[PDB]
Amino acid sequence: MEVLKNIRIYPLSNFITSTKNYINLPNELRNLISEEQESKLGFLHIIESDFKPSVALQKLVNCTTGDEKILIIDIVSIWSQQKQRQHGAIYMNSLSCINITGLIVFLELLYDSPMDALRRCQVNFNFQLRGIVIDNLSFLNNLSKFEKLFKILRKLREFLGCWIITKSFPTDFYNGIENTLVPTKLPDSYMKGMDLIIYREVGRPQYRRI
Amino acid sequence: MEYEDLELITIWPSPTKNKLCQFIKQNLSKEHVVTQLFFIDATSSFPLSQFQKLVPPTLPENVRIYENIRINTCLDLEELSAITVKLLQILSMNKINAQEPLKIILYINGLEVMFRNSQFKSSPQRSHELLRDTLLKLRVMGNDENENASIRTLLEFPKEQLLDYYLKKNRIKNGDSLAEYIWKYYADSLFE
Repeated sequence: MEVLKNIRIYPLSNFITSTKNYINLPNELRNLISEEQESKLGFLHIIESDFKPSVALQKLVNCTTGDEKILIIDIVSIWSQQKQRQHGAIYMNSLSCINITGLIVFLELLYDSPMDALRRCQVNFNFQLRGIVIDNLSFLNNLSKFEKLFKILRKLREFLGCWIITKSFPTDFYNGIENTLVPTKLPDSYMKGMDLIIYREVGRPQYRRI
Repeated sequence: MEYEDLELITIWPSPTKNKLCQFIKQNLSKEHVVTQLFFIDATSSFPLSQFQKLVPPTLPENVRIYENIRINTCLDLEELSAITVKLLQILSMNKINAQEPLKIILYINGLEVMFRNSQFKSSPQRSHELLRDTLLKLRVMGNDENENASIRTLLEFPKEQLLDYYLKKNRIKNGDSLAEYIWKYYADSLFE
């Protein structure tokens, strides 16, 4: 029978085993996604006005144990400052990676030959790459390049299993000095790629979902 | 402020001429390092008379200091970009020719003027992009782990251009001033 040949019986292991890493939301960002969803988080975007990373973002990154590492592409030259460096992180802070063209070239090399790419970050490869962080997307640039960026990050997740966290500034930034350029200005393709988009607005800091 | 305590980009609102002179004096007299000041300004407004009174060129301990101060008048963002190229050349060459420590203080006054001029000669988009590229470049330059040569950037602004800062202490405006925009999106700190 066709019925017999197509019967599929799965071991329970399949449902709790995974080749991918998932983002652990700090309690500052819980109660936004359901349980299952927060168990399947692979791409997270945060919009926040601060130049330096908010507390939530900092907690999203130091999720490091044992041999695990996070690659931080530090376009803003904040995370990799001498006094800010952490043991759980590898840093890309380079004049070859502060525009979207160089960024895309770097990530393409990371996918093709992670060794060659990570040598650019001064890295011993006795570590699992747990996630990649890019701060700050608002300094990049348009849609074709961002589609390309999203596609490469997605391939990186497929191949290496890392989660992806990115940050951008709110619309205020895009207004420009004295409004001469006139809740973030990223292409909807990129944004549609996200699993969870967080928006931090502030007297006090609230984190809403979009 | 001492060089080793400087952030990658620091805003200094309305420094008095005497305090600027004192800053230069104490930083460029430091021993066992070669400290240089590149003073980039839109007006040629280095307080030379005051500097000569507070740091007389006839005293021997000051000759070194005058040797290591560089003056440039810079009218727009394109020229600032070119100066940044020259500084990167100096730094890169120093690191290469080293493989004694060089410490560069880049001090820029009148950046809002340079921006305004630039965005009369081209689009607001172009000038924002040039400003962005220059400042992000300066941050990466200042952030280099290399010990043999380093740079730190100070931006002078009149305090009236930074009301958002003073308000946070604790008017209707038509967008951020350049100083406020940099304070929010490009500078590590602001020093009174």
